[PDB]
Amino acid sequence: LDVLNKKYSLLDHMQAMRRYLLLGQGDFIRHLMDLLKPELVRPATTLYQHNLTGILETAVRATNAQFDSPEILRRLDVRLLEVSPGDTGWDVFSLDYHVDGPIATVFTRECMSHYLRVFNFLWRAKRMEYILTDIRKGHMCNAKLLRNMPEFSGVLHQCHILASEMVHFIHQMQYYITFEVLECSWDELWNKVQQAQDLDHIIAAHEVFLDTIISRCLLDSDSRALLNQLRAVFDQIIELQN
Amino acid sequence: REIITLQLGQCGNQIGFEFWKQLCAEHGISPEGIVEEFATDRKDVFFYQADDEHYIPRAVLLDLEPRVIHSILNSPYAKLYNPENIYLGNNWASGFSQGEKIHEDIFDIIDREADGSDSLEGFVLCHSIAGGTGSGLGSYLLERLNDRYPKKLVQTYSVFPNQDEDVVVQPYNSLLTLKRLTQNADCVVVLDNTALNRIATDRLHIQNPSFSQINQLVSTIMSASTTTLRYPGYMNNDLIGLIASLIPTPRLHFLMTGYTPLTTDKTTVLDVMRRLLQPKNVMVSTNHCYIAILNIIQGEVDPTQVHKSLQRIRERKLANFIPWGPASIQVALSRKSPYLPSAHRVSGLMMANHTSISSLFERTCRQYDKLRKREAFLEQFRKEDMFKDNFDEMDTSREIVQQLIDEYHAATRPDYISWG
Amino acid sequence: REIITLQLGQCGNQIGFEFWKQLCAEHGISPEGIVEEFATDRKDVFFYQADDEHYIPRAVLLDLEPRVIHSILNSPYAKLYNPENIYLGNNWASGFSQGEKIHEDIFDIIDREADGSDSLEGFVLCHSIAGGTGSGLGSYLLERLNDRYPKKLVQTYSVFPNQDEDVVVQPYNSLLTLKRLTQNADCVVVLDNTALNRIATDRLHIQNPSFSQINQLVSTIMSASTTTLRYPGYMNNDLIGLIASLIPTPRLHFLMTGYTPLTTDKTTVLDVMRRLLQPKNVMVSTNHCYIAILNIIQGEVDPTQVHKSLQRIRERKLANFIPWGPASIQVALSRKSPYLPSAHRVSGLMMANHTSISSLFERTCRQYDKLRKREAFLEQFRKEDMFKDNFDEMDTSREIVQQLIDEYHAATRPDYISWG
Amino acid sequence: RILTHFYQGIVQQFLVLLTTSSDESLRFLSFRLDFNEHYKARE
Amino acid sequence: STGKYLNVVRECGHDVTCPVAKEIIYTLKERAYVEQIEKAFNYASKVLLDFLMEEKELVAHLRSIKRYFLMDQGDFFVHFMDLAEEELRKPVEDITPPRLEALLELALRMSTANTDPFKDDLKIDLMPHDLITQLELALSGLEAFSFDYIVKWPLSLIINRKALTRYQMLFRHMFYCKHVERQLCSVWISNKQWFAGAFTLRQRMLNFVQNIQYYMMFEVMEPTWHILEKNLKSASNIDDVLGHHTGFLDTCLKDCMLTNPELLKVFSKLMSVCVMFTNCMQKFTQSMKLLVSGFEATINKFDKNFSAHLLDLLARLSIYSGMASVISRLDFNGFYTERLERL
Repeated sequence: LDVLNKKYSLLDHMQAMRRYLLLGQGDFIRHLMDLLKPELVRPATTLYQHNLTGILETAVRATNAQFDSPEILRRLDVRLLEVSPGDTGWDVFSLDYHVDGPIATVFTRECMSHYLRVFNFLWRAKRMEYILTDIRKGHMCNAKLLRNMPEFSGVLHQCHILASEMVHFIHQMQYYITFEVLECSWDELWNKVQQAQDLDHIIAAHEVFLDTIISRCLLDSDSRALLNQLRAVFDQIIELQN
Repeated sequence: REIITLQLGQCGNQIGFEFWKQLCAEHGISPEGIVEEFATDRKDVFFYQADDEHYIPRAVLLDLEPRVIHSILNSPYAKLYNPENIYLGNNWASGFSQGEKIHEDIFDIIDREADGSDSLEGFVLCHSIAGGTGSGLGSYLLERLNDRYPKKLVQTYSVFPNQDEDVVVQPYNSLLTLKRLTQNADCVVVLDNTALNRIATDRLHIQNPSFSQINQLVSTIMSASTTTLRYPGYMNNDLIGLIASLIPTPRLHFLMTGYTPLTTDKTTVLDVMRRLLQPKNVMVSTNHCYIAILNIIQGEVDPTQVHKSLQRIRERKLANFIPWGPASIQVALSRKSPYLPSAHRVSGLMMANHTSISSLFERTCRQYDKLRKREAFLEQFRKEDMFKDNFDEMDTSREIVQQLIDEYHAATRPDYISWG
Repeated sequence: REIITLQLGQCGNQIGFEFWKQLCAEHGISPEGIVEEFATDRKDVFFYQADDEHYIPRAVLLDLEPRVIHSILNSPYAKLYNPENIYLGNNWASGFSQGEKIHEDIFDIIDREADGSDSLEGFVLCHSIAGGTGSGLGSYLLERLNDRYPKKLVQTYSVFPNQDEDVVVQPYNSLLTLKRLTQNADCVVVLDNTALNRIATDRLHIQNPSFSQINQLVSTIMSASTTTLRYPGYMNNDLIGLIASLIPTPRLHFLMTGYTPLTTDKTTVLDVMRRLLQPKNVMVSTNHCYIAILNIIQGEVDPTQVHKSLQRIRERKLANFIPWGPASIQVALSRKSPYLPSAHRVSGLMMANHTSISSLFERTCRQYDKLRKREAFLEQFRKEDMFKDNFDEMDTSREIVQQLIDEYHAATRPDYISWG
Repeated sequence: RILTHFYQGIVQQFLVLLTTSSDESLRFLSFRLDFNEHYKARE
Repeated sequence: STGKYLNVVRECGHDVTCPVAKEIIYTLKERAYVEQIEKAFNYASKVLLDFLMEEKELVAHLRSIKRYFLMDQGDFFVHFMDLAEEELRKPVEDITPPRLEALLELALRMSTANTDPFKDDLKIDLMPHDLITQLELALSGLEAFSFDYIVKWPLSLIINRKALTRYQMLFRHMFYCKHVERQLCSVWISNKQWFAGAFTLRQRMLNFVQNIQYYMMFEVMEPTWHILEKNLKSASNIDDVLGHHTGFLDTCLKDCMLTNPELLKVFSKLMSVCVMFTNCMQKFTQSMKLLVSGFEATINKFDKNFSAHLLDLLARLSIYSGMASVISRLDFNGFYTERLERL
């Protein structure tokens, strides 16, 4: 445990697996998602991974991620989804943390798959949330110019709270994922790694950690119908922008 | 993105100085801005980062009749900043005209700082309502920015003047200032002198240097509201993501605050929630109902209690809010702060839109209308005489605040389905 | 639920100050209200709980002609409370009129404290009969609460004035006060000056500072009557559950008390019971029979002796009570108090409705009727002249206390099967 | 107007399915969202 | 029993070895094996009860049994009853268990009953067939209500199914008096006068239930508690603790009105007529604020039934076996000391 935890830095890897993938960090992620935005608006057939790697680097250099070790930023690098006739970059993007030592004995490839699935969900969510705060943006710029035309007041008064009914719903969901999905499992994970003096117990704790997180989102097989409704909450968002 | 701070007036420059001393002591840096080795953080929003890591703040300093600005000038924190931006009555029209003549070079100071930023998120100003030199001038620069940039946000932290009524044109000045606040600003955070007076007289026994302790509480609030920015969180790390849920409507954009310890010299999530439900832990003084509430908690919390708590919070119905529609409380977590002693471990901050503040506006409206009926309280000062010969801007402001109070009183109703 | 305390008058604010110092020394807290680490309890009934565990008492302080209220003001227990509620003759009508003009803002103080409470159980007031400033004013605020809230209880601890008869309108004032007490209150606990004078002259040798030791005994009684609230018991932890058994009838709701040590500087359950059967251990001075008696014991008791004792208590017939029906003594146990030296281990407190107190009322009635026959003892003060030009309220009070004494004397009879 | 009615329709369709999901984890979402007590009082 | 004790400490950690080992043989006339058996058995009992009373301690367990089933700390209960009774008032299949569970944690964590971490085993449950189980289905919250408790393995050896179910069944009988007395006080505040015999009936009923409760609190509860607090401080092994606990449980179960050859049907009819009295009087007062001649006839019916159940109860109590203590209260110079003279 000593030589694995200092020579291959095994503890900093799990701390950074929660940070970047599982969204425990996040000036880094907001600056990534802000600077990656005009590329991902276009289809990903006209985009390649080198064009991601550069802007990712500038996201890393300007933000708080710069005072973290070059190894673990180096092991995290961009990836895409192989193409399909309706490509959007918001459909087609991923990060890959890949193995660079004996940590494959700790981190299975299907564990990175569940990592990327919950990453896909918390990507779609903060995607729709930034569209949502751009809706509130259109509200506080346009309405202060529309004093000077009195006849449009009713419909603009209506659209504001169709928007506010969505903005509250996202101000419950982003706060349900905050208090239940990444402190509970994180507390009990942190406890049964740092008290344990066998590798298999750490392994078996990380496994059930990510697995109960799968059940806690709507990324389970039986909660999928629940999931199906939640996708229908995302249609009326983009519809409202038009 | 990046947020530029503004400060003006005696109370505004006082609370800005206290805010910068707060963030100086809070993070691991020197009073000249050199990083401490013993300390990681982002301080790139309110401070420009230098090569020896001099986090020089984005604070533009404007002064008029400086006495306390001189005390700010000779200080051991005067090596933290020097952006070279310091440029020189007690009336609204006086400060308006004084800002009017120097609007160009202060706008050059604005555009210089804008060029200092690569991107931008919002402008905060430190201002006090009816502060004398601050009043009128602050409304004028609010007009200048609202004319200039419709692409950004303005957040404003300002207090409501109550000195328990020599100055009788103060309701007129505050009325004109709040008129510009409702129509030219996007989100307002307002506080009371009397509620901070209550909390200060409860936590302590001071009466005369109350301003100083008020500054401390403002600094704690302004750090708390910014903690998810300064300590790296992962949601609402833009200002507009925070502001979006609380304000559905462009005139009712006034936000009231609370904070759980009155004295700060376990607590569970249930305890701090129900404490935060009190108006005596809120720093602003028919049934009134909130439109929406937001809470951010910072401390040593256990993540499983919090869902238990909001279950039981539904069950007891210890809040009474029903605007007309499905807008409820939003609870969030931020980091318990290192680099300072973490005593009074769990502490919460609370942000809501509630209709009750209209009554306090109505109190001022009752005063101003009374003085407007007598019409002897402008004192015929020449400044308000030049700026409006007919004094019809006061009547226009009266009809606007009438629309505002009527929007408030309709916003209480569960028929606010239309006109929202 | 929660019980709000009230205090007014010189004797009432004296005994309230002594009660709060009693509960300060009794529980493990500081004289500013900080909890001691070395100390568990509920203090949520008579104290609002804070974040640094400042148990700020539910005590509204009203003053008129303050001399001793100033001494209460500068104190090391003046950091325990500051609810900001202090607001400024010796006649009943004077105190009535002075309370009449300020009834609105003191009612605002009432409603503010009511909003401070989530739920409510009762109002206690600290008051003295014919105390001068307290008299009349206390009757007025009793009228205000009885008009305002029929959903709550009022408990009243007040003494009977006997100075062994310059003030000759005192029987009139006490008569009007007790008239409001019988008709506008639900339960009364009354005491005598003379019985406490007897116990004080027996236990000690003081004559002049007798008020101070009277305050100590009142504090011990008021702690004892509240111990099952403050120390967590499991029965009659509401006030109304305690009050319900002793009062069958809305005019005979006067309760007399006793307490087993006269000097407090084994005892068995038999010993303390028979001591408590004495009128010399009772602090209030045809055959008279109780309606019902209640006893609460606190000490190091053995649980098997107590059934032996009440067997033999039936057998000796050392009490003589027969109202007409099956209402007997109720014995209860509370915790022997920690955090203080437990010497004089077992101590009891006794609560009954007995008809003998009517005689003491009759003594006052004999005095007042004599003065009413002469009609020279109102002294023609202007206050009673404004409030009643014809002085017919005295005759109405006379007919009411006539009904009361007749109800008492019929209540002695074993034909009280009807009119109960 | 049709958009508003569709939004109210889709949210009650969430909650009526949310009533029988799981004893601790998923049920709690229904109590985050309703604090305003006209949800399921439009039913 | 010597080797049996070693497993139930070895099951929860540390198989402990003997302090000295001897070789045991039979020899004619020489019973030196006997004292060796007693020394090993005595060490087994010593280390076992030294395991039990510190780790998974029994003392705080007994305190937290006295706290809720025997009702020692009931500030929690006057929190709980007031804030939940309006939800308890609904019949069965109109209440849901999350609502009452949240109200239970409400009253627990508001209250001063916050002193030990064995308050969190408490859950609300029901008895579906309340008194037929002793040798409702349409109501719950009025005649079906209980508290749940979980155990640990060293506390499973002393307390088990039987002790917990006697605790539920004594709690239920105590719940009956709690509910009627708070109904009677709520009627008392409704008048803070003309037809007034109902006031006398109310006073008689409430003095009666207080006579019953302080009879039961100070004859059954605290006496056998202190004798248990003597027996447990002189116990020699865990079978001694078991004997003292079983005798204690038998005494607190025998001594109330839980054990009777008929379960005292007179008592059930009497609390029924008390509940009926409370209901119609509050109904009549609220239909008067918004005849006292027909109401007098109903109060006569209630008074007759109350007096009949009272005389049946004194006659069936005096034949039992220290039992007269409620009667040595009730008739002081004598009322309900004898009404119908037999012969």
